[PDB]
Amino acid sequence: TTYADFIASGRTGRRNAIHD
Amino acid sequence: SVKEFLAKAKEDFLKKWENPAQNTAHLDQFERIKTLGTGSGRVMLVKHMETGNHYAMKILDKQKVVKLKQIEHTLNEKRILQAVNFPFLTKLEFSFKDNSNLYMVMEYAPGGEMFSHLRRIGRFSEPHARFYAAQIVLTFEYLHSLDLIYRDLKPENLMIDQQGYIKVTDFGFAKRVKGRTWTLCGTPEYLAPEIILSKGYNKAVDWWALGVLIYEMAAGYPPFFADQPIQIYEKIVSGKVRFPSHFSSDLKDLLRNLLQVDLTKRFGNLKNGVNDIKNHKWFATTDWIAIYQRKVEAPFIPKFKGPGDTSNFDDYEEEEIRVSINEKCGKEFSEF
Ligand SMILES: Cc1n[nH]cc1-c1ccc(CCN)cc1
Repeated sequence: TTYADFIASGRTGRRNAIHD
Repeated sequence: SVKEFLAKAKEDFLKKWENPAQNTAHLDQFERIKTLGTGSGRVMLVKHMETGNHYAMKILDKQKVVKLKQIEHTLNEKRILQAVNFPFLTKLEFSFKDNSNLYMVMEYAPGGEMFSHLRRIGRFSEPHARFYAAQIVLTFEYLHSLDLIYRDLKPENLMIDQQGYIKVTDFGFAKRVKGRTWTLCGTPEYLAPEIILSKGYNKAVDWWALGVLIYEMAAGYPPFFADQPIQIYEKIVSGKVRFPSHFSSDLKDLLRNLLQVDLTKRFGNLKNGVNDIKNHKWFATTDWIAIYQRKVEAPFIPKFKGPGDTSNFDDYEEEEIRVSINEKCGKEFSEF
């Protein structure tokens, strides 16, 4: 499932901002 | 009228914008309690000894700011936050600086980040999500009326207060701009297609970010995710989004319009502006003045303990607040 794929991903924690 | 409210709000804002408050406190007036968040700067729970009030204090290392090329953005953040006043914004109570650091003291929200509660519960009900979304709609209406673009919407930047209403925090990318801007900034999952494709862009990127947020709140995961940002950018620019089977027809339609790659068709960025969002069927039950007044029952209210209780926040390593004997970067932050 999409949920399962999410929870197994490396992006379930707090997401840092980006910038140049 | 909203017109009437916003016109006075702007008058109030403009005076503070043109004459910013400066040097309204000192570090030694606060007891440091706990670090509520850290990256790049950090935020601590503190207690103002003279009142006994609890606040959240953002601490930025001036040298680190210079290295990240964030001098102007930091100056934006403080100047804007000292000037604004809205129920769903974290209010700047004091600011100051010493030899090493910049300091911004804001109202403390003991309910924690929405991120925490969202990840734990999994997903929010459409009514729960609608409650939060409405406050974001009103906050953006206010911000945009003052020519302010926000550029940092995510659950990590939305605090829950003791009444279960939200506060939008982290103004590090906020900027007063009429017309278009170009800075590559934000969070991968929340970046509008314009930004990824190095186009000039406008406040439409905030309405797109609302689309990502509502989707994530209601689904429990973002509409575009992968292990690496590059992969996430490919999906955002693709022009395709899939909704869970449990999403209502009205929600799907709202999101298709908010998550529109076509700027001429993107809700919030059309001739009628924010009323296209406000008058959508998904917000049909929303009493917008009642949201603003906070008369509506919160669908979730954080567990009350002591006034400086931090159990709705995660634990971070506690590092010193070091103050050099030599002044750093004085010229760069003179107006702070
Ligand atoms: C400004 C504020 N008031 N109450 C809590 C805060 C806060 C905590 C943590 C963070 C870091 C992540 N956004 C910001 C603000």
